[PDB]
Amino acid sequence: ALLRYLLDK
Amino acid sequence: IPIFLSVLQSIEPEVVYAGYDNTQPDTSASLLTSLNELGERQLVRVVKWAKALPGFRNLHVDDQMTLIQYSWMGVMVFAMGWRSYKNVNSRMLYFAPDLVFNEQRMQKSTMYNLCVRMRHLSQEFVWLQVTQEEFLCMKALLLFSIIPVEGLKNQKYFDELRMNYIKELDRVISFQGKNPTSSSQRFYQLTKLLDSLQPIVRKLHQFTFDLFVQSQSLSVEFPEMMSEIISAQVPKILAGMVKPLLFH
Ligand SMILES: CC(=O)[C@H]1CC[C@H]2[C@@H]3CCC4=CC(=O)CC[C@]4(C)[C@H]3CC[C@]12C
Repeated sequence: ALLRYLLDK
Repeated sequence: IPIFLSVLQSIEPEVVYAGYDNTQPDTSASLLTSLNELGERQLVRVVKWAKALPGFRNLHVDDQMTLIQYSWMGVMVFAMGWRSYKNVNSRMLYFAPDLVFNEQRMQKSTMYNLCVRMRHLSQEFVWLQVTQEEFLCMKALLLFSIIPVEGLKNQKYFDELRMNYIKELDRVISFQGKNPTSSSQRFYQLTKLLDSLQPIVRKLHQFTFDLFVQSQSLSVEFPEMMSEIISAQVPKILAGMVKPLLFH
């Protein structure tokens, strides 16, 4: 979810 | 004729510090923990870099995640080798300005043989006299060096984007080289150097898994995002569910 969060920024 | 050189020069991330206390006596746990911390913050910058690499954000978001999960280790080892080259002429491993591994630290780290292999890799930069432009092109290419054995969501597009960045590496060489024959040989050498990363990164993934499993007995903390990436895809890598994409 953290990687997905950084990608969606 | 090279169309990405100035983009890659402008999106290159700044250098990350470890924050290691270089007055404490070195232990296995302190060194590997510090490396994990540095790894976390480098991974944040690698994600911002990958997002800025032309075409990357056009892959399906699930493919972007797959690619970063698979190639962060390769990208970071390659960048670290370059730093070791530019700063200590590949005599020591320059993880961060405040975490340089000399021989002693390589021993205390518990991963001595892997450190030696990675220092040999940096020596390849010394022998080839890799330029900054070649370095940037090859590092961009490392985000296209591993895929699931069953492929990505949009394979077709990944293939074309990868071919585009391979072509860019060639364009950079021929923009800088002397003859068509010399530039062909240079392309051959540098794609072989890229290919040689794969066995190293495999061994590093094995070690990473060994440490992750033993993190409680060894007192080696993994930060959050590293933990999620490792436990997400390192077992699949070790189980043979991925396929290296060779350049040569
Ligand atoms: C398992 C472990 O603690 C070690 C084994 C290999 C190590 C990595 C080796 C490559 C490396 C280079 C860097 O410059 C950032 C930290 C990283 C990414 C290291 C983080 C910690 C690792 C993952």
